[PDB]
Amino acid sequence: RYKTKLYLWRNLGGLIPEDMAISVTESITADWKQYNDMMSKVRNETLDILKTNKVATEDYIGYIAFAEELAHQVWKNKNSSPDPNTANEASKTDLESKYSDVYGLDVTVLDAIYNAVIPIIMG
Ligand SMILES: CCCCCCCCO[C@@H]1O[C@H](CO)[C@@H](O)[C@H](O)[C@H]1O
Repeated sequence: RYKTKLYLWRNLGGLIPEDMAISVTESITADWKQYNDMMSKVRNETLDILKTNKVATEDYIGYIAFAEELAHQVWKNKNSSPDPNTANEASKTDLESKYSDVYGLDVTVLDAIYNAVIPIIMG
């Protein structure tokens, strides 16, 4: 008899501790800041490479787009891959083919970008 109401204790809803909730939002904050810092590094280092190589301004979108697609594939390798290092070199090959074949981009300039983007995403 007294047992009937005791079941209601099991699944009863209640308040969420503020400190635990703040922990959730602080990790999200950390997420977009780390994202932005990584993005600014990749962008700024690519820009330096392009300046150094006296790349035409019409080709900036091509090289920037390359650096970004490479950085994204490298992030995926770091996470999903049991051997990120092997998949990175394969991503390099894949994207360098794509961007020189389709967009006429210079592979020695793409190699420079690669060497900048890798430590940014891996470290
Ligand atoms: C391990 C998680 C179990 C903790 C459940 C109790 C948390 C709810 O507890 C309540 O949280 C409110 C918001 O912080 C405060 O206003 C109350 O003083 C606090 O007792």
